Amino acid sequence: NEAEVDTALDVLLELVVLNPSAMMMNAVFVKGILDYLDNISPQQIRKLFYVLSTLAFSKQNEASSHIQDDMHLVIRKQLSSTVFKYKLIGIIGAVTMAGIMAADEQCTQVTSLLQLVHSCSEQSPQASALYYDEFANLIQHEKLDPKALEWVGHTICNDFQDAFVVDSCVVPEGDFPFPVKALYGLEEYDTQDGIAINLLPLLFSQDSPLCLAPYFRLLRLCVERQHNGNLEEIDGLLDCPIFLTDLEPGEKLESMSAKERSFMCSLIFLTLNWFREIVNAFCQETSPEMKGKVLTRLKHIVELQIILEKYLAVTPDDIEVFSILHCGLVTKFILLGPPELLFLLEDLSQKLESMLTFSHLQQRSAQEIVHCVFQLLTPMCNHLENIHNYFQCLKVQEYHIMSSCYQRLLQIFHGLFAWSGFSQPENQNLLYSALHVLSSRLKQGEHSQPLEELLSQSVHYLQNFHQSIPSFQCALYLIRLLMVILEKSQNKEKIASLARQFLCRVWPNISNDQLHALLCIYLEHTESILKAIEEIAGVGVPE
Amino acid sequence: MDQKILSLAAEKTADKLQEFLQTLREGDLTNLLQNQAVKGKVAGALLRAIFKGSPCSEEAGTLRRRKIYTCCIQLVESGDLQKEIVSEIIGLLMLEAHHFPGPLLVELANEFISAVREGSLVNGKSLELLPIILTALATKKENLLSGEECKKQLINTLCSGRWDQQYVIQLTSMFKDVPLTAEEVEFVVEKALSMFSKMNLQEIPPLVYQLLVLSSKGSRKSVLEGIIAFFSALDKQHNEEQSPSGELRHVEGTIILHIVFAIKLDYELGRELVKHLKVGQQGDSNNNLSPFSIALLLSVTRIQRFQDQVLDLLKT
Amino acid sequence: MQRASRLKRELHMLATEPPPGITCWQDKDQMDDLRAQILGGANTPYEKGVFKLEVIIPERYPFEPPQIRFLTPIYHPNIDSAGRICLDVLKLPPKGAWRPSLNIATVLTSIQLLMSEPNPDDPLMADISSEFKYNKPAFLKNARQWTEKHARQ
Repeated sequence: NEAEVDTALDVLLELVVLNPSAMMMNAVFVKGILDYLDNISPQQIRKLFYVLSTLAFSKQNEASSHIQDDMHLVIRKQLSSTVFKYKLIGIIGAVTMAGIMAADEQCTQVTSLLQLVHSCSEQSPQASALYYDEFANLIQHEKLDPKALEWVGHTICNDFQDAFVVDSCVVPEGDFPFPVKALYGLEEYDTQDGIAINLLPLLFSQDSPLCLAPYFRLLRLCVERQHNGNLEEIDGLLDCPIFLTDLEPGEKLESMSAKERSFMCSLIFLTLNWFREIVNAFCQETSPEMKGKVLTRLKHIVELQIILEKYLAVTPDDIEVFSILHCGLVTKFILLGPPELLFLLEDLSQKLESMLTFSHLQQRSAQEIVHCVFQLLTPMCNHLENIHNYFQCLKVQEYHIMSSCYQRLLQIFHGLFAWSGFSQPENQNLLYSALHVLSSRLKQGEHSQPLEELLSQSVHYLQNFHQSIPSFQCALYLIRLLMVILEKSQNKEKIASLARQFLCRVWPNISNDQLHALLCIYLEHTESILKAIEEIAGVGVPE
Repeated sequence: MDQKILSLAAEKTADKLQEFLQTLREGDLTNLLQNQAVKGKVAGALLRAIFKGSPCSEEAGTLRRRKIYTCCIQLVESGDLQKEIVSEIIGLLMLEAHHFPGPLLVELANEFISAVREGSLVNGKSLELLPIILTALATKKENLLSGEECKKQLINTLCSGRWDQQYVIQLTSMFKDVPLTAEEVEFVVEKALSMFSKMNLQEIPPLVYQLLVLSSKGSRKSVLEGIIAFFSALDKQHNEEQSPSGELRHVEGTIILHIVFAIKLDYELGRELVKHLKVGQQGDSNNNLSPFSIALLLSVTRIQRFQDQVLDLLKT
Repeated sequence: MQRASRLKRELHMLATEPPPGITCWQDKDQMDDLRAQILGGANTPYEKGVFKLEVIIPERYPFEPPQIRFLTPIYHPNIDSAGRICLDVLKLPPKGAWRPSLNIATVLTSIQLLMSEPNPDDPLMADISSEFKYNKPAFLKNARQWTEKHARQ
């Protein structure tokens, strides 16, 4: 199993970098693995090919080049195959193998190798994507001979600027049953420029553009490795409008659900992942105009995210970017918008759920995510929490959005507070500050207080949201949050009374799983479980 | 006349080259063979042209693609061309073999069966395509009888026909990479086992290794029953000859060790061995076990999981 | 150290009783390197040829084969113009066949032998190998002229 595999592999990596000469005798046994790549996942494959390749292209062990030829063999053979699973392995192997051999005929070897993988991988869309993803991963992780990167960058730039990038002429080419314009420009850019993107005509000619975002990532990272993070060649690209349908209404085109719906949902999905990759690109840049464009792009992302989650409702079946979350709410109904908040909080929840219980975030430590989020959630999402409490204390679509915003806010708080690094003492400094800001949300001045006092003030702040809660899930999240704070400290009665209150409300529905979790929250924490069950079984009858 | 196809490819696809096919018409043997003899770098480029030039959307591209294949199989084989060119040209013939309609690949595979009957397969580098074509036949589920049925009868004809005694092992190393069923792997390996008899001994061990790594997605009962029944017969004949020892001892051993390094990664291999070598009722133990079966077991006692099980059987 | 003993024996055995038509001496210019000579074989296009070789014995010799080049250009199916020899006994196994059972004398013998009988299956010059296979006369002529151009005095 996978951790055994991983650990062994790490051991092998350690042993080869430590003592090559000893394992080079028995590298033969390691060559004999290659029959049983049938039971290894892609990631392990990367390290495996790394080891064998650092064996062979260690400079004394090139007399024993048998390894080198045999893996060349399985490369081209495995790489060849029609079936994606096999093509996959060879793809990754080739890429990683190429990486390490390149640290003049070696440059011709990697050239031939990368050209043939690119040529073979052109035909399958999934594989083309994978190449660009994997080649990007390789160029980023490895510092490798800038001649080869100077070779690949001039290829990728040219192929990108002819493949996708077209003129910003206001009429696109294609007989479309849709008002196709150049939408989601910044409009601060010069609109009569050359650089635009042929997204929807490529998507209609499909029925290459699903590989668009990672291909841009690849181009950028060749450019980032060459010019050392100077993005003055590209910064005309976040200026571009994108050739799309008028997406903004998904209510005028309701109850005519065709393959048009699949087209539209996939179109918005690519547009947002495109925009996510632009934010991934230009996040490192400190220039204020660039950051302004990135904020405008987040507003474009977030409004299309509301249209996409709403399109999935009608049709059934980085972290430094949250430095923009310092922007406060401008709630459209009562008077960073509501769709801005739902998208950013949906993003941070979908990251933290995978990460703490995805390659860019996974190459960062979980401790790095928790440390940075403490500055980047609490003292500006408590503002958004307070505005949500103000709104819900007092038309339909913004209520449905801000209920879900409120759910997501409490979900990110629960993910933060349920972290298993806080029984461990080094993270208790973070917890003292975290409760010191939640205690300091109501009134300040009480500093260097005992832990239990900070816990009681934090839960006293978090408990009095209970009247404003619009939906059952936010209630359950609030009680699970109060439980994971109060277990640090008596409060059984509090959790029981609150669970009982939220079982006693009307709730205009409720899924069985949420109500199961709330009943086990009530009955376990009640003073007498027997008299609690006899209370529910002397009301279970007058139903 | 080589720099009047580089221009043709340098601009656009199937417009001038699909016609440039119908113009020349003579034979892509002089244009490769004699062109290769001087400079093969041309051939690695050239084929990129013809193939982009002869797209399979049209049948007069497809039969020009079906002939260039029948050519370059035969030239790499009979031809003492360099390794370096062959490592490319095959690379191409693999890389492009994916997108064919049904009845051309069965004919290419019939050429391959005809070659395994007769042809001087002086390198089975020619048969490096034979794995991926049975893949690309199976992915096209359309009636040409479907693709998988044609694959089944095709590998039945590979098994029924005589194997090149020289490179029988190299043919058996190809069914390693194809996905197969039980019946298919069983047919191919019981023929690879019929072939131990009609060989030198010193090449039986690596063949046994390439049988076991196949048997990992196939029959184990069969692989080890074959090795055991074979060496059982061998040692009995060595005994009644005594009533070729100094090497018969190297083989038995090297085999036990090669089956060790497999039962090491394949815990089910060991369990099937052990089940095969049960006493159960004492009448199975008076047809099962051997002077070779037991050296093999008493090597096996070194595996940590397996020591104990083994001994207990032997003792009882 | 196996180097020192091998060199001492082989040098003097090759200085006093070499194989016929073959010489091998400690290169005067490079007394770590060797100079080898193959005399043009009777009944071959290499007839009337003196073929100079640079014979470097790797430091791990005799556990590794010699690295030997023709200094004399030769027109041969299995030997390019730069002098590289396609022969298993100059590579470690499983591909090659080198072991300390063999030596400078027996491999210079295997070389003179290949010069007599080219093996077309390991072709360095595909043109020369196909001309050897189909047009013996043209090969023999170009090779004999090659002998009189490059292996002459």
